[PDB]
Amino acid sequence: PEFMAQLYYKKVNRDRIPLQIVRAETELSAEEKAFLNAVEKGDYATVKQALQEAEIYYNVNINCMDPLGRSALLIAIENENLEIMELLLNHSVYVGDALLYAIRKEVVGAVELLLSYQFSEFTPDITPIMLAAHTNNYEIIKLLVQKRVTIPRPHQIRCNCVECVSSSEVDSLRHSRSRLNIYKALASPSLIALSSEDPILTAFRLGWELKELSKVENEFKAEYEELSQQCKLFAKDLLDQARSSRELEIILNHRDDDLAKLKVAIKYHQKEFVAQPNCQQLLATLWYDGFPGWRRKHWVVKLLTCMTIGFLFPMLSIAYLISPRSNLGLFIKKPFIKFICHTASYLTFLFMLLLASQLHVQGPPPTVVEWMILPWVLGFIWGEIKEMWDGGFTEYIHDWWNLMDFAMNSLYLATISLKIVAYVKYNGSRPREEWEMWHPTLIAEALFAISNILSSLRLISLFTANSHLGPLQISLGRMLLDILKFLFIYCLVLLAFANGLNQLYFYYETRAIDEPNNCKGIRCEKQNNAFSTLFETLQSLFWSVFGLLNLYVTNVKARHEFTEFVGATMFGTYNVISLVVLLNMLIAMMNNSYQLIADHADIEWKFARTKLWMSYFDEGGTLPPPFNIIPSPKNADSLIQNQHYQEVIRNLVKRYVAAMIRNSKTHEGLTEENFKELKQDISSFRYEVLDLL
Amino acid sequence: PEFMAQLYYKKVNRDRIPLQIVRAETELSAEEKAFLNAVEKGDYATVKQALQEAEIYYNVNINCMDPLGRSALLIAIENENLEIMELLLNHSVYVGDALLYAIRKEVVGAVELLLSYQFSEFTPDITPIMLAAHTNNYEIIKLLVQKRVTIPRPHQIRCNCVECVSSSEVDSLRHSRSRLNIYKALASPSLIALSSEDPILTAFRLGWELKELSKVENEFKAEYEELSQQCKLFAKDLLDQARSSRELEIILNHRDDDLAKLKVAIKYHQKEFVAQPNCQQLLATLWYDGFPGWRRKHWVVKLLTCMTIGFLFPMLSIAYLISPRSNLGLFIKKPFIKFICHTASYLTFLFMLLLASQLHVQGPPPTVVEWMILPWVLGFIWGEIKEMWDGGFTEYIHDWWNLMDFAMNSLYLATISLKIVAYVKYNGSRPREEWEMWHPTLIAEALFAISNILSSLRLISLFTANSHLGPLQISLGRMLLDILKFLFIYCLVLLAFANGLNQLYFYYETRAIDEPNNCKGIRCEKQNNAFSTLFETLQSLFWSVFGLLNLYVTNVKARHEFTEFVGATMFGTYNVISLVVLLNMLIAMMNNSYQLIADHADIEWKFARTKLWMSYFDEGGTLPPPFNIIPSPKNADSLIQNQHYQEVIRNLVKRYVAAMIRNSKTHEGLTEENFKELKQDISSFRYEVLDLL
Ligand SMILES: CCCCCCCCCCCCCCCCCCCC(=O)O[C@H](COC(=O)CCCCCCCCCCCCCC)COP(=O)(O)OCCN
Ligand SMILES: CCCCCCCCCCCCCCCCCCCC(=O)O[C@H](COC(=O)CCCCCCCCCCCCCC)COP(=O)(O)OCCN
Ligand SMILES: CC(C)CCC[C@@H](C)[C@H]1CC[C@H]2[C@@H]3CC=C4C[C@@H](OC(=O)CCC(=O)O)CC[C@]4(C)[C@H]3CC[C@]12C
Ligand SMILES: CC(C)CCC[C@@H](C)[C@H]1CC[C@H]2[C@@H]3CC=C4C[C@@H](OC(=O)CCC(=O)O)CC[C@]4(C)[C@H]3CC[C@]12C
Ligand SMILES: CC(C)[C@@]12C[C@@H](OC(=O)CO)[C@@](C)(O1)[C@@H]1CC[C@@H](C)[C@H]1[C@@H]2OC(=O)/C=C/c1ccccc1
Ligand SMILES: CC(C)[C@@]12C[C@@H](OC(=O)CO)[C@@](C)(O1)[C@@H]1CC[C@@H](C)[C@H]1[C@@H]2OC(=O)/C=C/c1ccccc1
Ligand SMILES: [Ca+2]
Ligand SMILES: [Ca+2]
Ligand SMILES: [Zn+2]
Ligand SMILES: [Zn+2]
Repeated sequence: PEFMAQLYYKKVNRDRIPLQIVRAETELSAEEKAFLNAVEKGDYATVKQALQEAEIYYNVNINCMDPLGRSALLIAIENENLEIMELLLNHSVYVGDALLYAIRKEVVGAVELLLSYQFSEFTPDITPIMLAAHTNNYEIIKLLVQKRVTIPRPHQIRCNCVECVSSSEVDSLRHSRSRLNIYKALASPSLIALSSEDPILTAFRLGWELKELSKVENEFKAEYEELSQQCKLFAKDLLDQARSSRELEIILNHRDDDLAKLKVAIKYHQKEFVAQPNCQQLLATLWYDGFPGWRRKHWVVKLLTCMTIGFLFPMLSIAYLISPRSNLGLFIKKPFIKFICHTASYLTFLFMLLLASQLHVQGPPPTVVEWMILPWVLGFIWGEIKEMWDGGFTEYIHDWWNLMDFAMNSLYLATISLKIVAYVKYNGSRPREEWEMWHPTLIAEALFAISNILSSLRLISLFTANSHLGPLQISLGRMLLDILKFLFIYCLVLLAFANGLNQLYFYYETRAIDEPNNCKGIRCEKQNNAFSTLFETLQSLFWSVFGLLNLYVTNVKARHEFTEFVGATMFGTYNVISLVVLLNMLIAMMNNSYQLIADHADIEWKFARTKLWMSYFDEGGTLPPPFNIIPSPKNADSLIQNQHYQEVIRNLVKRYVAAMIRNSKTHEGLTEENFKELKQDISSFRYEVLDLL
Repeated sequence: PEFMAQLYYKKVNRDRIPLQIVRAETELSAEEKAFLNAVEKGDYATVKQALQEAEIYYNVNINCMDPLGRSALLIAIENENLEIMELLLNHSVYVGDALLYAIRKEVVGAVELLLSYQFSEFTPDITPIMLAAHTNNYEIIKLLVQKRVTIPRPHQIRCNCVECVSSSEVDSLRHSRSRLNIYKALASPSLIALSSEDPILTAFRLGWELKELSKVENEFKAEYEELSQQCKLFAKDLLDQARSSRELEIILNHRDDDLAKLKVAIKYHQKEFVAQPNCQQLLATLWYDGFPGWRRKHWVVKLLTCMTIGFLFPMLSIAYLISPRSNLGLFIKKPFIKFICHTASYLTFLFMLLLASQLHVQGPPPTVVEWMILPWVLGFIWGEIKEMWDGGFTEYIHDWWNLMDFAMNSLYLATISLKIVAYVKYNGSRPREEWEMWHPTLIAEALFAISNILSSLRLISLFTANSHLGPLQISLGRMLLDILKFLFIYCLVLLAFANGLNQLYFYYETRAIDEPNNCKGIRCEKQNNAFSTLFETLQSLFWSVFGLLNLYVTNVKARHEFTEFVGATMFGTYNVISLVVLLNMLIAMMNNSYQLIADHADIEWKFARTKLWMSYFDEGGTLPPPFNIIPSPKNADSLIQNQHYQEVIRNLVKRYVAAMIRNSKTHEGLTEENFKELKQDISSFRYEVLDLL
């Protein structure tokens, strides 16, 4: 009979598997087992009797451990029996690490009892305050903080001190666990509620550094991410506890050194805090400065008002330029009026581009449409460099719409330079058919057309301000990452198959003269030389994705049936792989990404729209192009703000603690430790009655 | 060693983080802590003893607050201990806002005790009746309503009174919270069960206005949506409690001022109420008036009966026209017979359109097929204007099938007018090859063909009456919204790339004469001038989505390789972006939308089919075209209906309250407040026994 030779033992090596305690320990004796059972049942009577008997005769080890690791004190703590715990403490049982067990079980009375005076379930670095913060119990954390406890200060991510490197080399696991435990203690909402001068600010900073740690710490990434999410949720709930608009303005306008704290939240990407309904209500109130009742207005009225303000944008800009203090001078200063004016200016620029789209002069002078376009381009460039000067270099490069604006402005500058070069180096009127391939006019036209495409695509950034197009834009932005990830391997496969096809087909490259219409390449009516060169092969394989490459391009002029079949088989394999596998894989990745983002789409859109709104709150950059390039003719107070913020924060912390306790109390589902402790109370009552009677 | 300089403190600024109570409060003394612990443990003995000791010696503040905010009265309420609460009340403890805590914990005895005679967890606007309605406890709500309590009347959404605007400017957060709390109290199913003359009607109106508020209130939208859903669910459950058909007819036929209440439910879009199984059973009984056993019939029998009635539709219409009172005169009056006759008439119209589809006369007289079609068109127009006259203008424009009917009828009218114009302004027989581009006959034919397309697509509305095609039609209708949302940005990208391509390629526009077949555009065998004009560029980029635009259209006649490559690169970028990114994004959005609608697809289909059925219940509009344009030869009772409806509503409310209490009682999952109160009972029993013994 064939058997499993070795499953649990090696040297034992017939039809049975004998079982033994391989890692045998020290078993409890009869009296020790009886004493521990009496402690478990909670009868004070025989527990006390056995304690006195062991004191007198030394027959029983009162520090005996249940083979599972629990002692009499640990059992009493687990049973939440304060009387038996007091009795054991008065008999001087071993109290080592029992405070940690009491903290974890969250017995306030046990914590006070142990504060008033081997194997462990906790790592050696765990301290009572650290574990109390981990449990997030406000009572125990406060009780421990009333005594002078400290939390070791974590080092920076890029720290390279002797202590950090020595600890990492000696024990990387212990160092990582200690860092994670320290950050878990620090990120405790109850510990941030206490012991923190600015809980909101601390949460913002803690979430940011925890996200950075999750980035750097490739392992243990989920723990740091959930700690950062906990900090963000704590900040959002603190903002939720606000009960009046005055408190909200105090919170949001507070400067640690208007809406300073909201700008700090935006800097740390606290999307949940920013997307809070009250903060969004205040932001909408500031946004619709001119219209107090824009929210309750019919869509036709809103559309008519928007069109009227857009048509009136030049007059508003001129009024601001001449007299900033008037009925119309400061009208454009309103954030929504400013947004409408800027949108109208950009739409006018795009309309002028379209009109420009509406012949044999080398380097012709710019037309009236180009002359009108030029101030808009200069205004865009000046606004770009002004954003660089004001917001700084780091802030500008973070935005990708800023990258698109830089590309578009560089293309416009190149177009202007090429037009100037063509004007100054060309005077005659030569027909375009005989122009050079790299003629300056042709390159200028190409760059202008690409700039027009980019300028018209820049309108997608305005989708953020809309309730319907906003989350759509967010979804496209999120799935562009999957687009890039799939595009990497699409380009790899494209390069592989292009290399193969070109290696096969470069022997049959033909001159353009031999072609029916003197046309060489796949952009001809009769496609030819599709895989003659590597660049043409890449273009052909790209165009095969859309079916624009005909099948006869795999046929050579000679009667090489085997070579033509091999090329057609490479082409078919590329079609299969790329189209079916890669495109449908991309569809699946985008589907899953869409399901992931749909839960958080609203908060992301609100954060992006808040950024867009605060972009229009500042005094600078009010004039849209081309009016931004027109030279215009032109402590005790801190302490009281700090005191008001501190009072508001105290009220918020009290409300948050009460709400969190209420949420914990009203959570459906009881664990069996409550059942065992209820059993303990009932059994103690039964035995006490029996002793009395 | 690099450290995190400031995490919890700013000015403290080495390797540790000292912890202190930054927002320090007043700690409880020893005797106050002991008294509160005695209250928590529920021992009446030392609680009473400490109360008397504080009364005599003033050593203990009986109003001392646990640093978490709970006082002795609050702890007693949380422990559900009525004896200790009575003892505290007899000793005149502070009772402020304790009624709210008792209401929230839903202790009926505590509520009666407090009715019989700082920091808070409730907002200042919360009133006992409001919080009782929020908790949806029928007992406490009834107890508070027996005393003369009031709920502040909410203002309208578009209200612009001095009070509303002053409250919004002074405190927008408080005003919004107060409005939400008032509507939460009003939308309470238990409070609607009481205090409401017509609970069903109140629920319909409350859900409607809560949905309107969710629309207007962009923030706090989820709360208003869930309140409206709660009102709809309450109405649906009230309809569920019906136990007999007589009660159902009493409910549905009740007029507040047949099936009046069902029409009111349809007006408020109470889809769950309408899709109730008993209401649908009654609607099916009314729908199959002629056939008492249509439900239990073989599919072949149903198909044969439907075909027979459809073939017999002209005779039924003529019989109704001549003698409305006969065996066949009122047969078409039945809703299902009427539906079959109308479907047969429309199918005959479509068959005649197809026959019309089955040559050199300018403005020819209409053929026999067109002469037969004309009465159908006149009937459709007359039915449209009759729906305008009867149902009103607002009701008509809400339907989108009504918009399609308007477009189709306008196209038919334009076709008739153009045919008349061509007949009266053209007599000779000129070959069609030399006709003008805008010849009236050609435009009339084009409009007639578009009208035929619209008329044949109108059949999709009939999918609602089918069990399989109904939810499919609902799903298509739901995803058309995503179609439009994606089409917005598709058109934006299309305009951007069309602008770029036209700006690049408009220099190479060629005359049609220079083309091989005198054909200019992409609708030619050899496509050319694809990006010469903006409209042609838009058409070319549209047709590139389906692969119908060949690649050689990016080649210019001249040898401008750089320009051709730039144009081909714009074309490839447009293909990539539009097809891959945008189409697959649309696929993902439609997938997610389908998952969202699949849960509610059945209710939506039932509501739509109910609307279709009640469209055939009315006396008017019985004759289908072309028979609708043939001129035919032609209180005490309210009080008893109100009393019957009131009795039925009383029975329904009693049943609903009993069912909701049963549902609450049989919900799996106990929260830990029950565990703590069980501990309180056990501990009170233990201490009472100890005191006795
Ligand atoms: C040699 C001849 C070549 C001829 C080529 C002609 C055709 C050129 C057409 C270029 C079109 C590029 C594609 C633009 C698609 C924009 C889609 C934006 C969607 C979106 O909402 O993303 C936002 C950011 O936008 C952004 O990320 C910015 C979008 C644009 C960035 C890249 C700009 C490339 C410019 C190329 C110039 C080529 C010049 C050639 C001479 C989100 O924003 P978020 O911040 O939340 O981010 C969240 C990231 N998940
Ligand atoms: C210049 C030459 C032009 C030549 C053009 C020739 C081709 C024209 C073809 C037009 C076809 C338009 C597309 C019709 C698709 C109908 C799909 C209906 C699906 C559906 O069930 O939606 C129902 C409502 O129907 C509806 O919403 C109504 C559908 C139709 C509304 C739009 C009608 C457009 C008419 C265009 C006329 C053009 C004339 C040009 C001279 C749901 O119903 P619900 O109420 O539950 O809604 C729920 C909303 N989620
Ligand atoms: C799609 C084709 C026909 C080209 C049309 C180009 C523009 C005329 C469209 C494309 C995107 C549209 C924009 C999409 C996003 C918004 C944000 C939207 O913001 C609001 O909803 C106002 C309320 C607020 O945010 O304070 C205002 C309209 C606007 C500028 C739209 C104005 C009209 C735009 C510029
Ligand atoms: C698909 C091609 C062959 C063109 C055929 C056109 C018509 C002959 C088809 C297309 C849609 C069909 C309709 C789809 C929906 C319905 C609702 C359906 O309603 C029922 O199930 C009867 C029970 C009831 O609702 O009371 C009756 C058949 C009918 C009119 C179908 C009749 C036959 C129709 C008109
Ligand atoms: C759009 C532009 C960047 C393209 C489009 C080509 O232009 C032409 O071919 C004119 O002759 C060109 C020159 O530049 C390159 C040749 C090979 C390939 C890398 C092409 C590039 O295309 C993609 O980068 C990826 C496309 C893709 C993505 C997802 C699914 C399927 C395809
Ligand atoms: C790629 C290569 C293995 C192919 C591609 C053909 O080469 C050509 O035709 C040149 O003339 C060839 C010879 O060898 C076979 C002919 C019939 C079929 C089996 C083809 C094979 O293709 C697939 O095995 C499956 C393709 C597929 C997969 C998913 C969805 C759709 C299609
Ligand atoms: Ca910019
Ligand atoms: Ca109609
Ligand atoms: Zn270090
Ligand atoms: Zn008002």
